[PDB]
Amino acid sequence: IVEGSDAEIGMSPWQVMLFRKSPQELLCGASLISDRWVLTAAHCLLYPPWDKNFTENDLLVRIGKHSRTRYERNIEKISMLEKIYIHPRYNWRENLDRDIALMKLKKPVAFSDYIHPVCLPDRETAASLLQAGYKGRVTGWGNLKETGQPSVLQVVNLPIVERPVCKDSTRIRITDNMFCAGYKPDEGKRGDACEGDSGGPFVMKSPFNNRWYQMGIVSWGEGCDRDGKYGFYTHVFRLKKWIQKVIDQF
Amino acid sequence: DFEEIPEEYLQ
Amino acid sequence: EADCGLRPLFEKKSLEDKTERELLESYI
Ligand SMILES: *[C@@H]1O[C@H](CO)[C@@H](O)[C@H](O)[C@H]1NC(C)=O
Ligand code: NA
Ligand code: NA
Repeated sequence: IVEGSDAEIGMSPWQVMLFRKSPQELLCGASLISDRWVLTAAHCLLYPPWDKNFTENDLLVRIGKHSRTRYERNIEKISMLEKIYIHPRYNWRENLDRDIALMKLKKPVAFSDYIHPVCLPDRETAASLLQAGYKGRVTGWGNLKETGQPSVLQVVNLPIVERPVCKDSTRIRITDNMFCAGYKPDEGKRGDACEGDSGGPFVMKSPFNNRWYQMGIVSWGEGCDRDGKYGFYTHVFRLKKWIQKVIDQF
Repeated sequence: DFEEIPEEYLQ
Repeated sequence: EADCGLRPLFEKKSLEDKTERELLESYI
């Protein structure tokens, strides 16, 4: 996260770290959506251009964390993966369309002050809140600048951007399964996700019911915090029927 | 720079 | 989950975090 701040304790209790077993290193962010299901970006698990194709036994999820590198004894919980599910129409060849994946845990995680699931949006919450100018929140342990790493989880609030501005900022083909967020050059304020924040959540706090909803997944960008560029996020609600099909079937 | 995690999670 | 999106150390105690108001102010 570039130009963010340190998270407060328990500020993002749905935050998940995707962790490689060997070598031991951070792979991505993710989010907790129930006691057994974790949501992330498909490109965190499968990206053939970079020879990335992880299997369940390659990975762990670490839940309840604040510190990036410490083993947070008596606070964090580490879970093994039972199964990965990648969206069947995830487009790794072109533009990361439908950049979404689910991970089922081998055993349910116990909720605590530090571990708690986020809501997924319904149609009405998405329609009401996914509007240009409305701000969401992005969290992660990724890089602090494009070209180092944070001691603790970072947080930045960013406004959703008008779709024509998103489209006009890039040569990559944008789809309805994406939205973009970030400040414009003339707005002064700054901030973005960066490498290592992939797969983590873009959340909004509903003013109707005072609950946090995950509207996006950190998906892609061109650099980090560049003027005139914006971060792109998987549109969770647009893919929710697939999420529900997977959870209901498995 | 990651602190080693308990071996039980790597079995 | 019935309880999703309500943080134990914030919403469940009626405590606000330091920047959530920035989000609320944007929901015009
Ligand atoms: C990823 O790896 C699995 C083997 O576990 C293989 O079946 C699958 O086809 C691979 N996907 C791609 C796109 O290479
Ligand atoms: Na364009
Ligand atoms: Na920018």
